[PDB]
Amino acid sequence: SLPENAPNAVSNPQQFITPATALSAEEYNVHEALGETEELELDEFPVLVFKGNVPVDSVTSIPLDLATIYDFAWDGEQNAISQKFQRFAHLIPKSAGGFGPVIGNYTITANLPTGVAGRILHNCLPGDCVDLAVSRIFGLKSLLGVAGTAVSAIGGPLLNGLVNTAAPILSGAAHAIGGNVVGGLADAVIDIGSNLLTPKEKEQPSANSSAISGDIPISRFVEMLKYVKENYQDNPVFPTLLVEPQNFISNAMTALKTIPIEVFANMRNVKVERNLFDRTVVPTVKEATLADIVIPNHMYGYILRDFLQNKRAFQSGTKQNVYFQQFLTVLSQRNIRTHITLNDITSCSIDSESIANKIERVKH
Amino acid sequence: DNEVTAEGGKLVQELVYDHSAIPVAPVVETQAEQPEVPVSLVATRKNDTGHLATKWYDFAKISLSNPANMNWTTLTIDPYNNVTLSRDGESMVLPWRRNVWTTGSKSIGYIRTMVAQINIPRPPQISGVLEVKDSINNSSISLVEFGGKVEIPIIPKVMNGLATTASLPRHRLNPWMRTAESKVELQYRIIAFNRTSDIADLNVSVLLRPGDSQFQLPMKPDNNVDTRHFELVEALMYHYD
Amino acid sequence: DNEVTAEGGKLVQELVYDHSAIPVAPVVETQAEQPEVPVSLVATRKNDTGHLATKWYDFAKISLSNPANMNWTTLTIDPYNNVTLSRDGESMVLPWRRNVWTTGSKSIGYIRTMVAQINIPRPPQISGVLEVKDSINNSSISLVEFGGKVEIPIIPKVMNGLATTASLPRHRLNPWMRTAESKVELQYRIIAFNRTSDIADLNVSVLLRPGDSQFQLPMKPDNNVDTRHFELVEALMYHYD
Amino acid sequence: MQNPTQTMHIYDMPLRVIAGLSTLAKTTEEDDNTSTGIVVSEVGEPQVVNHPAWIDPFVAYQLRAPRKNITPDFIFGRADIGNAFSAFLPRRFSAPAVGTRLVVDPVFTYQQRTVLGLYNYFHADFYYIVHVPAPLGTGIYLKIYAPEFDTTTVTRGIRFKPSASPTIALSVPWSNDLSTVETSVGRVGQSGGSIVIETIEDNSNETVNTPLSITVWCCMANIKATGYRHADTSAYNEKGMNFIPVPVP
Amino acid sequence: MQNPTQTMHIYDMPLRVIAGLSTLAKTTEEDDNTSTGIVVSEVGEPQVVNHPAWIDPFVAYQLRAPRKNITPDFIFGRADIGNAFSAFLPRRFSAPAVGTRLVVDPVFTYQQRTVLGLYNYFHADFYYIVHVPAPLGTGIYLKIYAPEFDTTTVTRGIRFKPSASPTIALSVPWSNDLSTVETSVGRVGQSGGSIVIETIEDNSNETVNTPLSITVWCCMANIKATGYRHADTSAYNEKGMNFIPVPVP
Repeated sequence: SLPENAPNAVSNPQQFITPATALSAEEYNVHEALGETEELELDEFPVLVFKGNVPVDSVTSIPLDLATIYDFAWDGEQNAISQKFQRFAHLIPKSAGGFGPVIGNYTITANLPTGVAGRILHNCLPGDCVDLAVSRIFGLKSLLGVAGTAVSAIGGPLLNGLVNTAAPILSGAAHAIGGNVVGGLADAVIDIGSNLLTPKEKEQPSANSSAISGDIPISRFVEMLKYVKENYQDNPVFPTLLVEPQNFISNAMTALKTIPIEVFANMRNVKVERNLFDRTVVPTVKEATLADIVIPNHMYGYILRDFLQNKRAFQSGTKQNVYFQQFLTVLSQRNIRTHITLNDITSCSIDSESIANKIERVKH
Repeated sequence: DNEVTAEGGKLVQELVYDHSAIPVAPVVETQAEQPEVPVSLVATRKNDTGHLATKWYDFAKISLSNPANMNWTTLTIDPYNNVTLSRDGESMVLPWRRNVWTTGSKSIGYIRTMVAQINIPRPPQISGVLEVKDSINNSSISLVEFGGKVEIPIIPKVMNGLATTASLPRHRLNPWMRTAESKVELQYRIIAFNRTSDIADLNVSVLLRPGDSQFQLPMKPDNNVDTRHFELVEALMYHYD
Repeated sequence: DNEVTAEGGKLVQELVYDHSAIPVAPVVETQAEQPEVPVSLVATRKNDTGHLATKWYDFAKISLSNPANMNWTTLTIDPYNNVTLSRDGESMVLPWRRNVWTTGSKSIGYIRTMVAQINIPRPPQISGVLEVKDSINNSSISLVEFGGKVEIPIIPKVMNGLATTASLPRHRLNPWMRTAESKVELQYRIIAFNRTSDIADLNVSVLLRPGDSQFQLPMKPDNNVDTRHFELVEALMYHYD
Repeated sequence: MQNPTQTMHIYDMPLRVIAGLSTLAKTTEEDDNTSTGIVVSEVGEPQVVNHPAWIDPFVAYQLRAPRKNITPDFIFGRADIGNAFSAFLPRRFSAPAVGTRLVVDPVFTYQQRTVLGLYNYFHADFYYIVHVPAPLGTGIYLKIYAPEFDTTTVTRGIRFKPSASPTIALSVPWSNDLSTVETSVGRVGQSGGSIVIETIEDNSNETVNTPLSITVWCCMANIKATGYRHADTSAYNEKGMNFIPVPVP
Repeated sequence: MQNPTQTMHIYDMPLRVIAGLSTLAKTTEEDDNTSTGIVVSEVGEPQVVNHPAWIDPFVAYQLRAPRKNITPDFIFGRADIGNAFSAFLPRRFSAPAVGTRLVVDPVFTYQQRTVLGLYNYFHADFYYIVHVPAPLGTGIYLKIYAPEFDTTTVTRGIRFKPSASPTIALSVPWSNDLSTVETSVGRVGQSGGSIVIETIEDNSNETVNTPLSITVWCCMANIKATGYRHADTSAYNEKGMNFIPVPVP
């Protein structure tokens, strides 16, 4: 499933704000003829990966590490995506895209009243290139400058980021008082491969809800998706979702901050192999929060270069100069391991000021 | 090809369970077949037990000595709350904690969910027959010669016909068994035995594929092991006034 | 036809030597066939080893115990000067003392002259594999199950490929081996072994038909045994400055 | 235009077993141990394996599913060693206790280590022939599978009785999330070519000398190496290729 | 039944000259130096040589007559290396005086010395490409042949003028009374693959920097080795083929 549509040579500006990621998928190195498709009903539950408030005019990272992921719409220990990583050793992507092999989609949704109005920039970078993720988080670069970025305007008078399910019962709710159940069942049984409207979500459009969604790529060198958690700190595989709310004014023409959103995810694009029994080392889902980000050893000079080619990171009192003094301090620390964390570049101490942080770093 | 051995049994083509839902030799990364429904009027879905039904899992070891009395011996298999079938990764409790209802197949005339394999290695200096009863009630009997292999599908304890203290009306009327009350149990005894002065013990193991179990209502995965209090089965199956 | 035995092996049709120059069951007064030449460009004659190639001769006995180390064990067969192969009457040294040159056959890809049979009788309470290497070098391997029969043709020590102290230029260029320097040797070791508390020793014997050896220049019979001085092999294979 | 591929030939196969075992079946029609009770297999019925380092064909259980093995060829240097200098090498092990576990690690010949030592990265498939000689009062019941992540993880494999089928044979293909690991390092968490032997039961006599020995042959089959290692441009000379003049008196 | 011959492939030919010389003729119809006066040849007209370690074909003078080279195969071990890891390797020499003599001894690559080091006896053919860059006032007249027994013995060869044909190429086959000499020893009195360069005349200007340099490429072509050398039956292991478990915290 989850096809590979061929675009045109030139992208039409009325649909896309960036060029296309590629004109063909990138299915080398992935061993697609290897597993066995395993469609159980547990795969059809989505996962509430992120829920909460998100600051306006700042890129927010959502580390989308599906092996150790937590579900905020469920109180249990495992969920629909992480139990798939408990049961099997090998997960094999079905198809691919312009970034890498792709294993799922995400969905951003936000129920807003009509008195606020803004827009959302979103992109999901594979994690083979985490520099482009981290440079966007630190305010050094914007999301509009990398291919694959979409813009969706949640306001509104606008029916964009919204979820409408219409329950999967065999009755279809044919005796409903004062209105029609739109797109539920006993309208159309639209296939997962096809992409159509039912017939009733063509004149409704409150229940049609043009979604804010992308895909979940992994990385373009692995053959399958065997998770070890020591190897993926050295060569990361799982992607990172980048979200940026831009304008968001109120009816008093006052710029808002910290809007509420929530992100759903599913992984319905994989094949399985090597079913495992009574194992000891498990992928250890962290309770109640998240994963963080891993910056490996060979990514340091790429993060270092992007601060240096930024005129705003040198002047004091700005947000980029805070991260850059926190970045130079962590490089002068003592690391027994071969990677640092984004949280280490947020909860660190401070010195004075920029140049002496670099002279002490070329000696260490 | 030339060694003195005492191995050989029924050659499982002659056994009567399914041989496609419980495959004799599945291919290395393939998935097993979906089992048959009890009746055409129940709800149906895609199976979530396909990869799990290709794996005989180590459950328990029983010792096969010279019997003294004539009594049976009950082996209780509760796949819902048992810290041997819930380890990490792909364990057997995973279909029983994603679902609300569960059932089996009615190919023999009664519902019969989980299957157990008893394979017996023996030296040539011991011989005998193990007798395995399908449930607590006077159900079907499987005879296991020493040095042979057999598979025994098991009745759930709910559907054995006996009137117990719990005994809900949906137990005799519905084939759907709310998943936490789905324990199965078999009885065994040694029915024939002869030996020499060389061996006396003859330990065997019980393998536990979850063949022809079905499920109905797909929830989101519940927590694996209840590490709080183990008194919960007494507040579940006794029900004081 | 009904006894408990543990005998049976490869049924020598599946072995690869000749089966006509080394016959499996020759008729009682007949003569064996002449072996094949290494190449069509060497000299040829009538064979003088035809009646001798129908007789497995008792050479040596080796003991087959539980091995401790992993080392090989070399068995040297020098058919020219050895007081076991030169008794009286029809002995095996007789073609090696009427001739100037000798060679073997190249059916496997290298010259391989004398053949040895290792037949193993065993009680049922012991089992294992004997591993026989064709020469000192990394040549072909013959596996001998206990309770079985195999025939192993042997490379001469001259043509094993190793560069030794003697190492004449005709050794790598000519297939003809001046008859006194024609010793063969095989290596053996126990590669698998299991037993019980009944037997531990398992003696076997090595039989030594002179299959597919050829000869070139027919002299008049030299004397059989050199009963004067046994230091002659040190003035023949060391050659001080 | 591509630089030409050159071939070298090896001629007559050192350490080849030319007299095999009689208890190991050659065809699938002469093997019915899965049917009655002797082998309880969770990976299927055994398929026929033809390998040059063993004289006669044999049936082997597929411990992993057979695949194609993508070989990336973008860097400088590539070689197909491919059953050259390949042998079934034996080792002896004692059977473990009921709780413990035995991991057999693969081995390979000296001449395979030399030629593969000209490169940096490799992958290969593996074969195993397990033989348990069972004297009389043997009631051993064994279990063989392939290890995955750690010490306790169990996968689908075979269970068998050595008293009625003494020889079993296995087929272990290359399964890894990275093709072409480094030879001396490997990926952390890889399977490689290891197998796992485990004792289920011991229903033997008192007279049988227990902890009964196990013999395991291992052959390292089709090898494809990648990455040309020695950047030596200097020239070498040996006396065999020279002009040696006759010494003048 | 013979033990099977195994083949290994080498893939894309290290140190291959892919941009050759323009003064070396590709066909015999574009070469007439024997006709007028430039090359005085006593061994015939040059024949076309196709070799993989040089991109374009070239005409070479046969310093010895071409033959078949019997290879005796009766001992254990045989290999056809056969243009594998083969290269034209250059060296510089100064031109000798009129009385003296220059003997060029053949060379071969490191990777040829490794694989041929698994055997004891060998033979091979040889090729030479001689280039004398002649600036302006060059009147050199050279002489090339193959040495036979001692220091003074002269055979039939070629004489040429480098001012009008700067590049000459040669073909030296294996000629010896013993096939397969020992590699490190050789036969006493053998020819091998050596050539001999001798200066006849020096009719150059006073401005030319004399003793003018000579460049000689040498390639050691078709190699057949005999006699398997290392009798090592022990088994070896590297970390790339093992099972490396994930380290537990």
